[PDB]
Amino acid sequence: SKSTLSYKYPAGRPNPTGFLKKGDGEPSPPQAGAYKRRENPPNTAFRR
Amino acid sequence: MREIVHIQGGQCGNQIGAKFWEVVSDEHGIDPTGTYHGDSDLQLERINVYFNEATGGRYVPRAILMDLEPGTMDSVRSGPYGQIFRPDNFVFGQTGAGNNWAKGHYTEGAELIDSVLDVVRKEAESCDCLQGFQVCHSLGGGTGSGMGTLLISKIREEYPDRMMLTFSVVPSPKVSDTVVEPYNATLSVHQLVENADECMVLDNEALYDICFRTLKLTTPTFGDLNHLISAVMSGITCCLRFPGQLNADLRKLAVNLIPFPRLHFFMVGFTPLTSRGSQQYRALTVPELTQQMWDAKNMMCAADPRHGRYLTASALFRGRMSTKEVDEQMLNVQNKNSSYFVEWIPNNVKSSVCDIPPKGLKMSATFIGNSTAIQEMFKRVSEQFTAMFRRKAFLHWYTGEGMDEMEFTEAESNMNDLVSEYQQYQDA
Amino acid sequence: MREIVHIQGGQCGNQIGAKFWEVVSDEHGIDPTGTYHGDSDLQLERINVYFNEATGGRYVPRAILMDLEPGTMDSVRSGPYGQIFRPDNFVFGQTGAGNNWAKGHYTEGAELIDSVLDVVRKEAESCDCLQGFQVCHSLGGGTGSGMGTLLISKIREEYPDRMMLTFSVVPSPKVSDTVVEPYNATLSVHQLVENADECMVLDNEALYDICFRTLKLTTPTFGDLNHLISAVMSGITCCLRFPGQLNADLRKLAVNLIPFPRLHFFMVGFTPLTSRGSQQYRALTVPELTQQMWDAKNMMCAADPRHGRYLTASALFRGRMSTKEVDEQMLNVQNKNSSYFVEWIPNNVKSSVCDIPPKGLKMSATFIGNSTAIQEMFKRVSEQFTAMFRRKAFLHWYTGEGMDEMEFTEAESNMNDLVSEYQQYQDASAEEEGEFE
Amino acid sequence: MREVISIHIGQAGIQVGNACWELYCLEHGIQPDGQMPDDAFNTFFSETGAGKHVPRCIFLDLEPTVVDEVRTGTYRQLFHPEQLISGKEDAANNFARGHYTIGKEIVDLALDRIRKLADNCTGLQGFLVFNAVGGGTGSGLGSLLLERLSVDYGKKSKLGFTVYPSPQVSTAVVEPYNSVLSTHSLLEHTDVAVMLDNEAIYDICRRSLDIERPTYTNLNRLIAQVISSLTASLRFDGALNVDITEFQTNLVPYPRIHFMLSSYAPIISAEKAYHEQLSVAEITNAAFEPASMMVKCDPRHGKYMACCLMYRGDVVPKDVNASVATIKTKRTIQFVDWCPTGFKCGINYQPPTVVPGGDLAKVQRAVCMISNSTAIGEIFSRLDHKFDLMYAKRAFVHWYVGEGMEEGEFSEAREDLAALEKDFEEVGAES
Amino acid sequence: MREVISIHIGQAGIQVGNACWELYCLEHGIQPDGQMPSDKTIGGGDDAFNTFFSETGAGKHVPRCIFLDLEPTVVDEVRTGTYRQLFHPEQLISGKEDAANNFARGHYTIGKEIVDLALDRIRKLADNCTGLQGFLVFNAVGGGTGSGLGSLLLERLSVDYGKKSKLGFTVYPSPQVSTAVVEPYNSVLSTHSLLEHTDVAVMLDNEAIYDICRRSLDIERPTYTNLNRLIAQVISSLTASLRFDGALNVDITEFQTNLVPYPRIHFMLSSYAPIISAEKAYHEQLSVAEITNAAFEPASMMVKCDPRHGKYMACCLMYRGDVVPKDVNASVATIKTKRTIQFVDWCPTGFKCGINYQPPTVVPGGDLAKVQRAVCMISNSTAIGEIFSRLDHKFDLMYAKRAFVHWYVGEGMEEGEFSEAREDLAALEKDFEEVG
Ligand SMILES: CC(=O)O[C@H]1C(=O)[C@@]2(C)[C@H]([C@H](OC(=O)c3ccccc3)[C@]3(O)C[C@H](OC(=O)[C@H](O)[C@@H](NC(=O)c4ccccc4)c4ccccc4)C(C)=C1C3(C)C)[C@]1(OC(C)=O)CO[C@@H]1C[C@@H]2O
Ligand SMILES: Nc1nc2c(ncn2[C@@H]2O[C@H](COP(=O)(O)OP(=O)(O)OP(=O)(O)O)[C@@H](O)[C@H]2O)c(=O)[nH]1
Ligand SMILES: Nc1nc2c(ncn2[C@@H]2O[C@H](COP(=O)(O)OP(=O)(O)OP(=O)(O)O)[C@@H](O)[C@H]2O)c(=O)[nH]1
Ligand SMILES: Nc1nc2c(ncn2[C@@H]2O[C@H](COP(=O)(O)OP(=O)(O)O)[C@@H](O)[C@H]2O)c(=O)[nH]1
Ligand SMILES: Nc1nc2c(ncn2[C@@H]2O[C@H](COP(=O)(O)OP(=O)(O)O)[C@@H](O)[C@H]2O)c(=O)[nH]1
Ligand SMILES: [Mg+2]
Ligand SMILES: [Mg+2]
Repeated sequence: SKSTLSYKYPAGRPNPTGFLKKGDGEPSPPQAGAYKRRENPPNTAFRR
Repeated sequence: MREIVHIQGGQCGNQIGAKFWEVVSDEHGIDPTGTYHGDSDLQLERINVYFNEATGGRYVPRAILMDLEPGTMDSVRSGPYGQIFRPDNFVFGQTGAGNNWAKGHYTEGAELIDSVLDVVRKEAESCDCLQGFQVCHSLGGGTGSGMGTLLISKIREEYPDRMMLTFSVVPSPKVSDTVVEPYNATLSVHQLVENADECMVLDNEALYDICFRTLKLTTPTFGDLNHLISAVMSGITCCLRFPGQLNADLRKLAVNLIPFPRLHFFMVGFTPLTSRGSQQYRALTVPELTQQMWDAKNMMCAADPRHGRYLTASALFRGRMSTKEVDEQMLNVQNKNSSYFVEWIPNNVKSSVCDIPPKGLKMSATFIGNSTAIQEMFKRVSEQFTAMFRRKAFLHWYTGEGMDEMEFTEAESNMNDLVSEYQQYQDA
Repeated sequence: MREIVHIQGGQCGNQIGAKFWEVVSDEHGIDPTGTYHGDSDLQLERINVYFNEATGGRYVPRAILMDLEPGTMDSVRSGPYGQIFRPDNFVFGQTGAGNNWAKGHYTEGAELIDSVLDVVRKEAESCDCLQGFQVCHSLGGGTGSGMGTLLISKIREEYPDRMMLTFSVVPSPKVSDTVVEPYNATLSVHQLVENADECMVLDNEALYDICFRTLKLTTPTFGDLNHLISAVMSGITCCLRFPGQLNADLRKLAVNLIPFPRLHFFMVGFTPLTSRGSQQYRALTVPELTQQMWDAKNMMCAADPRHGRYLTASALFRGRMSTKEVDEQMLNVQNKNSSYFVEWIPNNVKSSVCDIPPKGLKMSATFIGNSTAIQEMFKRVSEQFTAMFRRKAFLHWYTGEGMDEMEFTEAESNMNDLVSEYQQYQDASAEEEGEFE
Repeated sequence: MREVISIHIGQAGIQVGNACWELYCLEHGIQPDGQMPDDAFNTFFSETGAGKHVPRCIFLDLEPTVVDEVRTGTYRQLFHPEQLISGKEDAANNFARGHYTIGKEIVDLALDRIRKLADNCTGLQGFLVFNAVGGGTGSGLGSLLLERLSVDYGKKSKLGFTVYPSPQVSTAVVEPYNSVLSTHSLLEHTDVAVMLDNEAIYDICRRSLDIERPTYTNLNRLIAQVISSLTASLRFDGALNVDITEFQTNLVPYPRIHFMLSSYAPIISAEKAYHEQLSVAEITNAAFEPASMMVKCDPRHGKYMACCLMYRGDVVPKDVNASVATIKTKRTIQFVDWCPTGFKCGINYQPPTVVPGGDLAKVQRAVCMISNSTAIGEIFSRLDHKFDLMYAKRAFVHWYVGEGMEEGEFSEAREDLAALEKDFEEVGAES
Repeated sequence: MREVISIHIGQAGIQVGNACWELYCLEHGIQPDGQMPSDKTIGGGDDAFNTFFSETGAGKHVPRCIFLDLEPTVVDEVRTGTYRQLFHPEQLISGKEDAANNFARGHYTIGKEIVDLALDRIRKLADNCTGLQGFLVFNAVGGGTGSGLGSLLLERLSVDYGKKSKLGFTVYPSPQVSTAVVEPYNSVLSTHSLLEHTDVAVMLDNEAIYDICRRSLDIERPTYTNLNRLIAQVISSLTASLRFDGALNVDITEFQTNLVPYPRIHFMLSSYAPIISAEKAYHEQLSVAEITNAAFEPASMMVKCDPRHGKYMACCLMYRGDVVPKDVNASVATIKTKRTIQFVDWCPTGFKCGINYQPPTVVPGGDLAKVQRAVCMISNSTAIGEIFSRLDHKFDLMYAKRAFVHWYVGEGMEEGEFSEAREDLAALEKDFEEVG
């Protein structure tokens, strides 16, 4: 947001099912797999 | 301080806003080049309620023009005062609206909000002290009505404490400019009952009455009616823009006006209005301003206040005048014809005054009335809705955008409850 | 004092180099004839940082142009500002590079280095206090990659103390201008990590959008993109050339930017950027400059800051401004978006400012960010490299110049080592306990 | 941004397209050689590298004998020759030939040309389809084109101006078959249809223009005037702009009822103009007069369901409102009960243009009224009765069955038309 | 400085030699006298003619080409046509007898006694060069002179230069249309010989150009003089970066490394766009987007191969005229998004773009129209292995009976060299399979 200097989530697109009725009185970054165990397939050369 | 951000939605809004910014700009002596060329230092003090400084001493308005099918913007962008706007405050979609409340609210409007909201915020923060919003509507078409309300609900939640006005032009009783008008009206009203603080209602038909019954005009054009609407809109923010011995902020005008949170529909009227021949006979004094404004003809809406009762009222006089006459006049009225005023409110008028009249006059006024005759707009619209919604006419165009059906009845029941609130408080 | 010698590699760097020398020359008010015709004495105060005074009161740039296929040097020689270069600073080879890193680095490279070094030294002694070098690259072709890195290594061992910049243009994520692109990209990175001290990465794609959305341009030409790159290239050395109430040398921009000797890949962006239409209305204040710069679009590199976390950043303002405003502004961003900034660094922005704005503006700012999202670039490149080296496509060329196979696997391993460094420090908290739980 | 695509199928399609384009070039100052001596021509044209304004239309037909007249005429530098589409052999007034046998070889090139023509468009408003129901090419090929267009675009808006087979004056004998077939085919695909009849326009030319021998070109001049009035608000300023979607939404009440009448006023001779005054009230009364209807339908045998009006020239909104209120107060105008509303009005500041060597008169006010009445039940009944009288004996059916059809297509179409007339009866009936 | 040597062998080789050299002389303003007009100089640059010419001691420009043939009857035409003042008579070469559609005569019997003459002509024609980019061999696979002598030439070129780059714009025998009967033989006999010697070989067909002439140009009476004009347009667009300025220059060397992945897969297709007449030309805009769509169409190919049955290993796009790099960058990205256009997994890249500021020239009295944008696409697709399979069939169809063989073995050949060349094809065909 150019106005608040903050990364904010986008607003919600309307939906016809969620229409208003009579009564109305009223961001972390995706972490990288630094310590995540990589996939170890059995496709080594020793096994072969 | 006290800044105001202004919206113009739809074809009607994009054209009322043309005359509005032409009126206000001349009131502060700024050219279509945006440069200030007035005389007094009074214009410069509160210029920032509508404009922003720019390099070289230009003053661009704090407006936002939004519309589907930007064809009508190409007009104002080419007019005399079309060179003042910032080009980034021109939001538009390549497709058309279609006088269809659905796609103006669900499909196409939604694809523009992501851009519109970046526009409203970037110039809501430039305001050191935001006062409120104001919009100009048209309850007939799709862009003004559909995108208008959808814009409001986004604004109502982002800035709940600030104030939101709507100078919505409502449909006409006897000649309808569109056929789908009653559908588009209620579905918008169902938004204004909950997402609006004040809502002045206007009718193009009653505007015609004032236009040749009082002004006695010959060839009235929409350019002349907008010279009327822009006169009352400019008549509100005088206390914000000009000093006065009894000022009246925009917020204090509401608290003195609506007793209950739902009755935020008003009716307005301007004074004085004379022909080119009458200015020779009639005199300009407070007793004249106070009878032409209290009459049942200057009411710019097509609702006769004599078929109801006034809850409260208001008046924004302009020009150095005697602040007693204004006090005893608005008193004398409530006493004479006591049948039209409620009893559990002893003194039901508010009176402000500004030392600075319009640019060309010496005295002027402006009127805001909260009557129970406003229900007449809602009876007439309620039947025109039910006469064709019970038959399911013109409706396959609305379900085409995945709209439901209860969204019609809920929008209607909400009205037929609002029409009863206006009657409890009318003990006749 | 504080002299800077300039190199221009490949066709690209030789082409943006023609634009850079068109900006600084006009910044110091000298004409395409090379004679000074500016106004202030400030233009002459620090002209020696780029130029050598000549007879008759003319100023010749301290640049070097190296490129096989001399046809392109016949272009810059023909441009408007072509007559200012010393023609003896035109080292070219009659053959062609062929977009082949090997011959640009092994065969045809080795035939010019004996000549180029004799030029670089010739104007290294002309300087009394050499500040550093700077090169322009294009990691795609053979000349920009092969001859470039081959040159750097020659400079690093003969001038170890001094500093080397690098304005290398990197491949594009979605489009490829060449077909052997991921081969030339990796084989160079194995040379920039050791022998470079700073390296700004720039991409043609993100330039097309900046020219499309922000500048609202319709048909950006290379004469326009290279106009952008030339801008920020000048935006760095403003402290060396002009006064400032908070100066920033090249060395003091590096020490405050690279905490570890391997993370010297930066990401740049320029401000302000508006069209001719909106320029009529925009008021230029430190707020406007500090919102635009921190945005994710202005990053001329094709790396999204949302996928990472800013290790450090920088901001090189210029123009008579208030030094408090810039100080608290960068403090707000660090506080609102605190999650995108590492916590084992208390404050991670250095704010500089110069008293001299650009020639036609009133205020301007230049941004450098050392983000952990840059690893996305090295993922994509390392992916394409292992999609074709697994099949050994286009490889019978590189072996044609006496290369072998290990020198490819090393090049890729030396990237996966690098991309781990970014992943570790992007997810390492101040405490040594939260990571392993 | 405000761009439309025009399609002229069959003979009468291009016969009226010629008039429409001689109108548009003259109205926008476009010489016949493409170029003129923005945002005003962009609705109908496209600018090349230098000056040339090529129109965004397509002329489709199966007889070379008319596309070659066009190619040799003065209007030959206008069109990209790939737009003028012709075939070796014609449909020979045969729906089966037009639909199953011949048109299915050139639909491919017509569609790829429409694709290339809509590519350059930025904001596309809708497809105008000038068709002539009654001739094999027109009918069958327009049905096929509309089905393909609906499956391609779908969201776009299709207006179809269909010269309808006439009650008595008819240049054919088999047309009661292909009219029913074309209706049953296109009904599900067109978004709105404007009907108009050669007999009604002959009567208009007789009574108003004082011309007694109109050779198919005066009718085309009148149709060009009508479309210019209808699409003004796309390329000319003025209060109450109205575009295609607004036009169709508040006018088509049910998915079936989308056929509508048309009118125009004033329509006079260069001397009755000079000897009359033509105020807006007179204009609107003449528009709502039945004897001005461009189709052979009498609106006093039904009840209106909506009307659309496009005023041009020196018109003021108060006068429009007063005239509409007077029409409402009048007693000879009926309205089906469930529409208390019923008028979509628009204004344009651009008066209607006149052509050199034409026959209309220079005026400053004009109205093109378009109403959806429940009286076209009578023309549907006429057409169905004629189809009935003929198909009772299996007359001419061997042609349609040999050219690639079978019998069930006649029964489907007749039952659809029976259902359509029952619709037009019921949806008007009041409780 | 940037010079090439253009060799034309056989008849169709020197038939298009009359078309290319009609263009270059016209494109640089050189009138058929070899002089410049010297009064209305239009050449925006100097020493640009140097790519194809050699200014003499005073005024005249001699083209650096070599017309070679065994039939006198066609080179005797050049010596009488208007283009007789251009060529040094020592360049035009002729023989007394003809190969007569026989690879053995073109390769073994007759060719061996005039190569020494031609080679010495090339030697003296490359000495005056300073920087020689590479040769440019024009051939017509299917004749005795084109294949027999053409192959015998390249071997003599490889053993001499080797490090130099050779290109082959060899016309290829068409599947259906065929102006001969023994061309399946001498075609196969050519490839096995040129393959180890040519460095890249562009192929194009007489039949596919007939249709481009039929659909787009809409010509009902095509002739070899109508096809030869197109090949002039390609090579003009190809060598433009050698003799003109513009962003993204492309040299022959840079063109060859990033287009040939394996040492033997170098048989690449071609295409050109727009190809239109004077009437359609001016009711259009010819966006960069629509041009690069027709370039990748299967109809705009110049070989009767369907690229939709295979995948693209690389593509090279020489733009020409007024093109900005953003549109190439935006329109190529449109194509990678399409689904009809496949790319083998081992190349996530695949485009070597090129731009030139010098628009294409038009021959007065030609058939093409003047434009401002043009695209010559050169792609290396794996579907090209199909046209290599038809000849594997027809050769196998007649070699069973051993028809026409007594000619070849009668002129200093052996039956071994027939199954010799057959190995290399069935070996080559599977090479197009290994990459799948
Ligand atoms: C009347 C006026 O003020 O016009 C401006 C202008 O409106 C804008 C739009 C300029 C203008 O720039 C562009 O429109 C543009 C186009 C393509 C690529 C890049 C820029 C301007 O060209 C750029 C030019 O900038 C300069 O003169 C700087 O000193 C700049 N000079 C050059 O880059 C240069 C140009 C030609 C020859 C030699 C040098 C510079 C930048 C960095 C370091 C030193 C100098 C200025 C302010 C203007 C114009 C003329 C419209 C902008 O550019 C700069 C670099 O400031 C684009 O966004 C900024 C904001 C400016 O307000
Ligand atoms: N208003 C008007 N109607 C025309 C005109 N020409 C023909 N018509 C009518 O169109 C109907 C015939 O349509 P055509 O287009 O000629 O027939 P078709 O669709 O081409 O089918 P084929 O003749 O088999 O090719 C007849 O009823 C004509 O009265 C014209 O120029 N103006
Ligand atoms: N595109 C094109 N193809 C041609 C042309 N002339 C001949 N061809 C084709 O080339 C093939 C014949 O090759 P030639 O050059 O005549 O034979 P050669 O190589 O000279 O050997 P000899 O016949 O013994 O003289 C045939 O397939 C022709 O269709 C031409 O002018 N343009
Ligand atoms: N005062 C005034 N009212 C107008 C004007 N134009 C339209 N209106 C009213 O606006 C209504 C139509 O709504 P419209 O703005 O066209 O549709 P929208 O684009 O979806 O907002 C009609 O009832 C008109 O009477 C104008 O120019 N001046
Ligand atoms: N911004 C910009 N990038 C360029 C320009 N010219 C080339 N590039 C890039 O340079 C790359 C080609 O490398 P190149 O230097 O031509 O080959 P080399 O001679 O072997 O180094 C391509 O990826 C081009 O996109 C230019 O003028 N401006
Ligand atoms: Mg016909
Ligand atoms: Mg021959």
